Amino acid sequence: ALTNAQILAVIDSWEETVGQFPVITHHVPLGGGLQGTLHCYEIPLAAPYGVGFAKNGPTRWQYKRTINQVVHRWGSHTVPFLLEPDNINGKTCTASHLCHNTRCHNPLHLCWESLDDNKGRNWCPGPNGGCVHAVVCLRQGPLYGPGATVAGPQQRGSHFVV
Amino acid sequence: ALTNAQILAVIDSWEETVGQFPVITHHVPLGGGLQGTLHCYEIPLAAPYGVGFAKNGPTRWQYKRTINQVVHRWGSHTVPFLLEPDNINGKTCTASHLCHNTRCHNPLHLCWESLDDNKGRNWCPGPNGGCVHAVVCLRQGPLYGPGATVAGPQQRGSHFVV
DNA sequence: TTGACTCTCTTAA
DNA sequence: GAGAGTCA
DNA sequence: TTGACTCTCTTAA
DNA sequence: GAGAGTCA
Ligand SMILES: [Mn+2]
Ligand SMILES: [Mn+2]
Ligand SMILES: [Zn+2]
Ligand SMILES: [Zn+2]
Ligand SMILES: [Zn+2]
Ligand SMILES: [Zn+2]
Repeated sequence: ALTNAQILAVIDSWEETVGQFPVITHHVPLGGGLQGTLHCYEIPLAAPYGVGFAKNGPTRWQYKRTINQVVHRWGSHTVPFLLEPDNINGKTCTASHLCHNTRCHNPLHLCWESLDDNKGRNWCPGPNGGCVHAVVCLRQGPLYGPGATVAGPQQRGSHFVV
Repeated sequence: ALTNAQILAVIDSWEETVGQFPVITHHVPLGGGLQGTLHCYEIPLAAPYGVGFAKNGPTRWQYKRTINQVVHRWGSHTVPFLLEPDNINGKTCTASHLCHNTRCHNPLHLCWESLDDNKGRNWCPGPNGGCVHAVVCLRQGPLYGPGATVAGPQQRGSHFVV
């Protein structure tokens, strides 16, 4: 199996390639009526994507390296976390975009957490709006807000109490 | 069935049957260090469930009625909303548990909203902790909190900025 | 060894 | 969070 | 007509 | 949010 040195070499090659991705400046809500700036390193929309990268789904990619004649492959956003525990509280760790921009591979925009923690960031009020995530959000979640509920709780008769 | 009268009759028979489900009291976090009380009307764990009800999944049920000699069937939590639009902004409307208790069929604990709005209530701080849902939450979402993130944003080299 | 495609799977609403 | 079919 | 089961599907992380 | 196969 791959040694610590070899894993570090994979992480270094990945950072070197992703660093050359187009860097896109995005203005984003931080919460509390404030605006901030994130710099996303975005994988191209179509091939070629960069050395070692290939698209396996509409917004899914993989990173591949061949070491000592053995092909190794990882989810494209998982590479920064190859030296980290891969589960916690009995839940699989997932790459989680703090910038909510799937094409971005900036490791400063990623964290490594359960799928539930990951999803929940979609509704976070943001780092200036009351975020309580221990690994703080970089921005207000895209789905934060009052929502668009069509109908609320209601009854026709008198069979129920809240 | 097609007629408003037939729909109201479906809603009324559904409410009468559900009104006979056992009422279970649940004490719940509201946010802000406060606690409240909900009264859930819980479908039985095993057959028989009640007139018109049958289980199609571990925590999925359907309500069925014969109208004009034809069988009509609905997801068991959708019946209160049969007179409401079934989509919003091009997204399917879903029955959404404000009590986060799938067996509960209390319509005073249900709303009708997109799957995204529905999911997002899992992380809401709650009605006394800052909920901004226009149709207000009845409790703090069960997944609200700091999370259990294993690793935060990081880079080995100097190629990235936030 | 490498790129560019292909397929199906996980989770919890 | 859903829809629909098989049996009795 | 009603009940009690079976199966697969949707969505967006 | 994932893993793995095929072909050249
Ligand atoms: Mn995410
Ligand atoms: Mn829900
Ligand atoms: Zn980014
Ligand atoms: Zn947050
Ligand atoms: Zn309830
Ligand atoms: Zn809320």
